[PDB]
Amino acid sequence: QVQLQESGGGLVQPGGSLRLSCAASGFTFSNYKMNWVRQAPGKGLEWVSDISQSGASISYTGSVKGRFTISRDNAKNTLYLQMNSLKPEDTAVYYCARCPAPFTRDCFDVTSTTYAYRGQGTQVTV
Amino acid sequence: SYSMEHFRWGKPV
Amino acid sequence: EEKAQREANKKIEKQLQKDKQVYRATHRLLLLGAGFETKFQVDKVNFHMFDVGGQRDERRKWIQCFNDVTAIIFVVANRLQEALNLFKSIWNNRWLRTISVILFLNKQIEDYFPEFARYTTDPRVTRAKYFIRDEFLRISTASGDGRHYCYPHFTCAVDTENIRRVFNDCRDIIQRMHLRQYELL
Amino acid sequence: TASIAQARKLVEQLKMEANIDRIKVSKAAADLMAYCEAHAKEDPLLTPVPASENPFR
Amino acid sequence: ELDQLRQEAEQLKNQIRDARKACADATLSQITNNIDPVGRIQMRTRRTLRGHLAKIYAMHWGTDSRLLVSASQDGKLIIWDSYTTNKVHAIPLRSSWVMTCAYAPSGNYVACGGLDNICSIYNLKTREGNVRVSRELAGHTGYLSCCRFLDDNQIVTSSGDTTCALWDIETGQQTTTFTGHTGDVMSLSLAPDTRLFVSGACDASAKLWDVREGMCRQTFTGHESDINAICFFPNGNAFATGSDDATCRLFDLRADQELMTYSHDNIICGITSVSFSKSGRLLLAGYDDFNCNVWDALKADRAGVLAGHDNRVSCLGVTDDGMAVATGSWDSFLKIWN
Amino acid sequence: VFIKPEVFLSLGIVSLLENILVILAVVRNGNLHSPMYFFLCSLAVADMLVSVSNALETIMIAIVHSDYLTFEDQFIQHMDNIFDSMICISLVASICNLLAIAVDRYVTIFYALRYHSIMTVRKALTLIVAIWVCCGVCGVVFIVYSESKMVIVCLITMFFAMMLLMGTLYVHMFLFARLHVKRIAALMKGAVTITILLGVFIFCWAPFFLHLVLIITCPTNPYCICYTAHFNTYLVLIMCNSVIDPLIYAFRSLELRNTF
Ligand SMILES: [Ca+2]
Repeated sequence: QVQLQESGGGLVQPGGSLRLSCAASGFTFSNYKMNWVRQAPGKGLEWVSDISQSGASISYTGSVKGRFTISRDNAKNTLYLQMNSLKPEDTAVYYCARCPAPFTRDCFDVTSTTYAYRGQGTQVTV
Repeated sequence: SYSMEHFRWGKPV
Repeated sequence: EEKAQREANKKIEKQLQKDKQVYRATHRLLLLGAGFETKFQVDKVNFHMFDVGGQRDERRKWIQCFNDVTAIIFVVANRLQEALNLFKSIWNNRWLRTISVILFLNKQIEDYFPEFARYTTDPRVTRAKYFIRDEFLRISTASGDGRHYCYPHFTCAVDTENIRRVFNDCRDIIQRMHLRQYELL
Repeated sequence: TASIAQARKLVEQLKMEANIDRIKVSKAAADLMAYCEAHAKEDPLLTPVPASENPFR
Repeated sequence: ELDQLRQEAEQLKNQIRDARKACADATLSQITNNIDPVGRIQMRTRRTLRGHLAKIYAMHWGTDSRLLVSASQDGKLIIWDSYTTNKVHAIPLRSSWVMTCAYAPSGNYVACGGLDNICSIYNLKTREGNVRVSRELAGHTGYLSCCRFLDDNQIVTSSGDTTCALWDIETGQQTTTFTGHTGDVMSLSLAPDTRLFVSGACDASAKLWDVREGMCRQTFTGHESDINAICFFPNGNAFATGSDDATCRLFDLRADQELMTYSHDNIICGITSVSFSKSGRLLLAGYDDFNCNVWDALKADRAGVLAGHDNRVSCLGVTDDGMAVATGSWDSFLKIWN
Repeated sequence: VFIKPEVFLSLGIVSLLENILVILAVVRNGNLHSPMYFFLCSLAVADMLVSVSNALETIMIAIVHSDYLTFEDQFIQHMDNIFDSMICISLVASICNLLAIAVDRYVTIFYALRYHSIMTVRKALTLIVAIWVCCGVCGVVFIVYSESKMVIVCLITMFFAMMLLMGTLYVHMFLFARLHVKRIAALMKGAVTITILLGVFIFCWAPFFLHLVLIITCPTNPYCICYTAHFNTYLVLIMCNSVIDPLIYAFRSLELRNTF
């Protein structure tokens, strides 16, 4: 069964640093592209970042460009988000999402209301 | 004698 | 009874050859993004436009039955990054990899797009418009291989001239496809 | 209430799915193998028929 | 609140997994290890059926194993005689986006549906001799993926709104709804006895439904991505699934777990359709690389290839007497192999 | 002045094989593909006819050169007429099909949305059959009056006109394509393709018709007999064109190349 479980997070003061982690099981971690998605309190799901099968291609949303860093460890089957220089805007629930199919270039449907291959999320309050 | 050739119009007849 | 079966096949085939003429002389368009069928005709050529508003929010399964459509009309007004991501996933799909896109920017700023501070085209609104158009074009002109293109437009009025534009880009799409098939483009 | 009825339904479904009777994999594999063996001579794709009895000749 | 319920769900999942592991006495491979291999399976195209303008999305054989219906997205439903390659009916549809079709077991009706969220039932044996829309069933909130006649008055449909339904064609009302999936339902397969059926969905899971009581009895989760096709074993005590991770899998109802995986290192495309031969010894599977494969279901070794199509293979079916295979494709041709 | 009999036979079999393969590859796919492929099939038939006629006349020439006479002065004339009429009709049909392909391409590019409603399969077939009927009638009439009539004047102007047409159509097409490039780079292949097509056409067909012009404009100039002395070399280039045609028209289609 496809399982993704996120850890890390909590309450921090502005300017602090956190490291969200996402451990995945039930599938071949290295055939898929992986993403970080967030849901703020009051609005809909928003795309944050993505990393490819090997880690060569990395993409960030506009507001986090420069102060978030994504990485993946394929041997340990885990995904990361290093968040430093945090702002009170950055408070939200953070989910670790997975592409629908392997080896493909497009990631459809990742920020949908009911998506099947994303975790349960961790809360971050700033 | 009528000799056959490779196509017509090959000499200014 | 073989004579009757042959006759029935003859009637079926006669009707099919007549239906193929109508099917091939019509241009089908998809209108995802924003604003069911609609048949409209411009300058004696028929167009067939579909809008798929009655479905759910997961697109990856019913989007691949639109792989033979002539063009995709994408209407786009952080609501901008979601439209950019949808365009990027449509562009790189395995089955929609030869479909052209007619892009309608329906709106007619550095906090969400920090690259705007160093972008050079009141002139400020034109700078913003061309920044957004350049974002979409920077996505499109990166993985084309020459089989599809993007045709962006700015639309804000009562849309008195939005039907001739689709006509013009659907003509260019076919002209380019034929020119490329003849090894001329 | 927005996302707790779904949890209650999931718990109930898992409860009523965890109390059923299961047999060993060996028995199921033996039964499938026996069915396949008992119908080997009636499979035209596995054991092709003579050209007289093929209706698509 | 939510935390206790989720902890209970995790505990129940662990208990189910441990119970399933207690039954893993041995594997299917160790039992069918000393079985003579099938060999090499070679098939030849008998007939090619050409009448469709656009890509083909579905087909279905009749119960007489001679006539067959096919659906194409130009808006056409064509009924063919497979022996003589004739055309019996050609039915035009109000909606050109049709994703499925079915044949009544009695051969009197035909059904279709698609992106219009409606199932249309057509009467073939009309008193006037003209195929006319007998019924339109409209209660789904998403496109129809599959439909299967139970008899002349009942039909099971599956929709993209994550539900299945059982209908009553005489009154045109839903009788029961099957709601446990969290993704689009892509395929369904009725039992030989038509007392249960299985569904596969885009959450990488499959579910067994009891028609008469309208509940879910078992859930099977082995695949890693969306399940596209599903088929029932000849005796109705197992089934096969094909998905986007480029594998097929065989599940056993009584052991309640997965038995065999049919995968290869050079296959990196999804499976679009699966079917079983008459004895259940061969597993036919269509792919996105334009050709079908034949798998030895008891040994999980490829035994043949069906390479004749120039576009993606969408449909695949085996006759009730087991004497021919029909495959449609996105290049708008149907082919019959023997 | 004299060409070995082997050369005509050598070209005949190769062109036969190539054009038969082209016809098969079209047939071994969609039987009623499009108006685009009917013209390719007709051009293949015309090339095959040219090669077969020339090779058969070559074997008949070789059979009677010194010994084993068939008849003195009556049957050999009939056989000569029979072969030469076939060569002439196949020549005109080949040129007409080459021009028809170009007109079809022009109509697809320049009337793109209204094609398919102006050029159907029925019109493609009713134009192909008319091409062949007119070509056959013209060939028989030309060959019958080949002795001293002005059928030479009616035979060269035709070609020139047809040549002009191709030279215009394709050139216009190329220029149009350039405009598109000018709007794509602001976000050569066509020249090479056009050069191949037109250069093959002129350099394979024009020498023979220039010979036809020369033998009627001034057949007595000392420098006008040094050109009309390689007549066989100009008959060879036409079979070379029949060989090359399936390479630059049908072999460049991805679907046809995939069929075989
Ligand atoms: Ca002669």
